[PDB]
Amino acid sequence: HENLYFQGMDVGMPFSGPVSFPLLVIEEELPFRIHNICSETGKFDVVLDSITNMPKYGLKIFAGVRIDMYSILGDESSGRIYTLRKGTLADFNARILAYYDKAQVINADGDTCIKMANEGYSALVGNEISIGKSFRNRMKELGLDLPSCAMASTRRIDEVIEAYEQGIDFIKNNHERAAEIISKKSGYYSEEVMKKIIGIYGHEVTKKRAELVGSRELYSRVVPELNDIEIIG
Ligand SMILES: [Cl-]
Ligand SMILES: [Cl-]
Ligand SMILES: [Cl-]
Ligand SMILES: [Cl-]
Ligand SMILES: [Cl-]
Repeated sequence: HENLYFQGMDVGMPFSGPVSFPLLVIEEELPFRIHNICSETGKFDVVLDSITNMPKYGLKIFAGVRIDMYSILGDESSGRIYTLRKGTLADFNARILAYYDKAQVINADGDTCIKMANEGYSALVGNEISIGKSFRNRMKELGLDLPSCAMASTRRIDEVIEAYEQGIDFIKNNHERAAEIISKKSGYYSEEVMKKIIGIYGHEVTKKRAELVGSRELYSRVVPELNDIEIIG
């Protein structure tokens, strides 16, 4: 009974990306299959990823996720924002923020980001690198509180949304277990690191068209190919 998984609902997502975590934690209950695009290159029926990667997949966005994944270190009035390598969501976020902060972005690694922030510059890093000022909260200050992650397919897939909400509930109610599962499956985070940061994410799904359109518009500032991705709903 292999048709017990929904045929044509194969979902790809990066297992090291927090967008995946709600589906990782309840994988074994899901009525559809998930696949790690950090370790498999392929075509999938549904993709969950950073909105900034959506032009790679040629699918239609049907839902968004707000996730508080990044921290700002140091002094935002210093003229430089250090961040991670080019083309990461951290980089794209840093480039958006740099407009407002009147800064230049310097792509580096986590240790360099920490050091240069301590030297009086600023940095934008994942929370696994360092805790600092919430990037989610900085973008609220700027009126740019929009979902940076997306779900895409050829139509709205309610079963994937519903499962995702169930997984969000699992994380909220089971921080330790969720941290161990994510650490084991992700191949990226230690359990110790994940236990410290798991509560910050605050995953929240939106299906509101204007929020999806808004995030596409925002991120097209730095990924112009985004403007050609359609939103359904
Ligand atoms: Cl977000
Ligand atoms: Cl780089
Ligand atoms: Cl909604
Ligand atoms: Cl599209
Ligand atoms: Cl559209």
